[PDB]
Amino acid sequence: MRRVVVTGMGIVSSIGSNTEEVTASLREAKSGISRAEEYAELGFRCQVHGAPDIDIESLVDRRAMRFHGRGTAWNHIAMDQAIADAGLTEEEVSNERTGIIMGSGGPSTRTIVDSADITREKGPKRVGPFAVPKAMSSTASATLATFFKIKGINYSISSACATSNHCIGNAYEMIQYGKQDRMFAGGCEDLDWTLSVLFDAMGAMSSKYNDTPSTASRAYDKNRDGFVIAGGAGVLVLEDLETALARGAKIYGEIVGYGATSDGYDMVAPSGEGAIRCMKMALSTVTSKIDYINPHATSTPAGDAPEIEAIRQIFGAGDVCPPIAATKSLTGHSLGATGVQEAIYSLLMMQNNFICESAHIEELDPAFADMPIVRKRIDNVQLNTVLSNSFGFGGTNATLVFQRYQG
Amino acid sequence: MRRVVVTGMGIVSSIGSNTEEVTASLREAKSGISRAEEYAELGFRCQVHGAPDIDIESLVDRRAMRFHGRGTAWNHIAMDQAIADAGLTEEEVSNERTGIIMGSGGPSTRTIVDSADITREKGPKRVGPFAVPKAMSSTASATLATFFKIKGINYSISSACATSNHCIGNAYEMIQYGKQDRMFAGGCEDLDWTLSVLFDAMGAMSSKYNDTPSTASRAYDKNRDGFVIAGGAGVLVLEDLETALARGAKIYGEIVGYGATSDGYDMVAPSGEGAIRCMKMALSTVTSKIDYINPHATSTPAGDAPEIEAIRQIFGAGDVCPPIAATKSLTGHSLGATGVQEAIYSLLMMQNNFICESAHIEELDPAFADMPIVRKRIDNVQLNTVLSNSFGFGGTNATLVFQRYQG
Ligand SMILES: C=C1C[C@@]23C=CC(=O)[C@@](C)(CCC(=O)Nc4c(O)ccc(C(=O)O)c4O)[C@@H]2C[C@@H]1CC3
Ligand SMILES: C=C1C[C@@]23C=CC(=O)[C@@](C)(CCC(=O)Nc4c(O)ccc(C(=O)O)c4O)[C@@H]2C[C@@H]1CC3
Repeated sequence: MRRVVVTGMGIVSSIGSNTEEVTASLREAKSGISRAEEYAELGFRCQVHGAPDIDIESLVDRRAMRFHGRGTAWNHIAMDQAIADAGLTEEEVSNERTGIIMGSGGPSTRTIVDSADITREKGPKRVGPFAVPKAMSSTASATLATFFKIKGINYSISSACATSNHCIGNAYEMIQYGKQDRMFAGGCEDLDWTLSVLFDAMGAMSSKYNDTPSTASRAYDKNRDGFVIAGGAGVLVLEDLETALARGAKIYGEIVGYGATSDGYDMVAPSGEGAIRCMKMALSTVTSKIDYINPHATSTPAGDAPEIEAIRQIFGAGDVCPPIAATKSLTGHSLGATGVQEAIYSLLMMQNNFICESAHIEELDPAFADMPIVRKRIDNVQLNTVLSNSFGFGGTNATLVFQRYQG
Repeated sequence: MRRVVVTGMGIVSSIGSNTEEVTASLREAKSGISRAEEYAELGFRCQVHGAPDIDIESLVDRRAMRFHGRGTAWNHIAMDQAIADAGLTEEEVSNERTGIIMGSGGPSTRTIVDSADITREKGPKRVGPFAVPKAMSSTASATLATFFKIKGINYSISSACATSNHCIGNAYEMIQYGKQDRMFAGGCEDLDWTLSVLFDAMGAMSSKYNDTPSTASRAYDKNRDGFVIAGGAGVLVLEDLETALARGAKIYGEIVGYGATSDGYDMVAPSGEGAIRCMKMALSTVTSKIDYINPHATSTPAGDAPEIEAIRQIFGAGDVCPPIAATKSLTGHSLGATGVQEAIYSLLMMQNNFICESAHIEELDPAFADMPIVRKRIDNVQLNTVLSNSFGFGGTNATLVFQRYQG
């Protein structure tokens, strides 16, 4: 099986509109979370969100936008960034050996709702002719494959909050097994009340911190009370090692493990044992110690702990365990986009020799007092191997491991 | 790479609620298409649909239904059928070597719309706590993985109308490459005005035959005027050959090829050349002649022809070309569910030694007069190898080839 490397990255995030802005936010623990006044207007309990700040119309032209939801438009931007970063020619983007696996947690729920509303108010014709590619679950792959003239693999993986981790893993497999030489992988999510309300109604999102929105997302804090929802996108360019070397690619890291498992337990809560099996599977092909763990940790009361226990079972406790820092405390939870964004955060930390603070821990939950959760940024650290988990409703688990390429 | 066989099938279709009913419909060319009065009430142009007739509440209990949309409930039924057909024990369903890749074209659009409506009418809390797993794009895998206690792979592929063909293909790859020994693969789609209107607004669905609904879907007819939308589900049980043999499995067929490509051309129309490359890729590993082609052919004016041209380029014309019969003329177009349902139709035709009529051709489009489109059921035919295409918006292509297992 061939080796697979990351040669370009692109990102639209609550903590920055490119990798430079994101790096600065991670380094300085600058929260991306703000008050969502619209949610207050609609009567939500949770009134906080992690919103990108980026001018779409300046970066994607009107004709491309014809078939984009906001999430996939952010994905388009991230794709442009990743192609530029990688330095690809048009020929390298558009060829039979180059594909795309790009997903989202949901489609454009706003398109679905607006279409239903206008059907009832003004008639079906007034839905307009461009709604299907926004409303279908493949929207992220469909739009980008068409606009970037992708000729190889073209589909989306959907796995709720694991989505873009699986997208990367399956793209990794496609290259390992020789079917493709280059893949664009990642995903996106719109940020919209029509999705967010589904989580508010289940009591899944933070509401105790509405008066201090910036600190509402606080994985591992004793008084965490739900995740904070976010939108955005991320893209990695993946290539087989020989293809990358031959064209003088920048190598951000090598993908060296991937796990994917299923809990078979509860629809909306994790079992823990599925995560253990997932991490073991990702680690089974890894031959160095892990220097940093980017957990799934979303700041829910019932979510953060089973993952820590799974980590304990694999890695042990205290100094022997790798440092753990939950980036969702800064970024919120971008659902479909979170796996790829966390891969990018981890690869940027590797590049810049620091591990970010696990932010907004005002009082550590004592159940985690034995674990090396990062309370202050760690500088001048040589990260060679990093692990990132993502999990999703329906008991779906994905883990990726990336390594500094040294030959 | 290991060999992979189909050992069980399940289906909920506009042309039957199990494989027996479906076989009878195919044999007798009994249309599943009816008037959709609701679409007339809402002011649609198209007023026809392909609706399942099955009593969900009698087949899936209330607690399972908590997290099901209608599409995934139909998928649950099909899963139960496939497990029964395969004769699997509980242990064979729930184990680390057994996974699920199950998808839909969209999530429950009805859940999304109802939730938005009730938020605005009665408040966010009244959305209730069970909406996320219905509204997320992974709904088909999430629900079934949780209820059937799946422990291995768990995710959805989404690729619009190619969805369940890719789901089968990727499951096939997982087994070929040794990662899993058994997979449940397929998909589903709800049938609901909140999805169907998106296609009516683009003028994609048949409207000239509203007064004769049963014949509205008519692939290859000169006067075809759009597809006819449908809902339902299908599931295949896939196993590595040694696993199947060792337990005395029924073998419906062997998966012997899979292609997946991308047009990189137009959002909502096919290029043709992508389909050629897709079929060549599926055929590259096939060492017998094709005895039957189940086309994607949806009865659109601009869709049916580029596929026929691609078939011409690969297979030639007239007697040398394999017989072609478009099952969508009977079934309509179940979007996410159509790939797996067409695999099941093809495997049932193989089992029963007939090729169904390509229905509702009252006047053959002269552009296809050189092609062996089946005008009357062919009996007493030995099908050993069959090919099925599915394509989707966003230029996404998937082809599968199945073969009678003879050692
Ligand atoms: C049945 C319950 C109990 C309840 C109690 C405490 C909780 O923490 C939540 C809110 C979320 C559990 C969880 O982390 N799921 C969970 C999960 O398995 C996988 C992923 C995520 C994610 O956010 O990415 C996730 O969130 C659950 C969900 C629902 C309502 C309250
Ligand atoms: C820009 C146009 C021209 C127009 C003219 C004639 C047509 O036939 C349709 C309606 C559909 C083309 C098509 O088959 N797409 C198409 C496709 O590429 C892939 C899959 C399917 C499918 O149904 O599964 C499909 O339907 C197109 C779509 C849109 C409006 C009218």
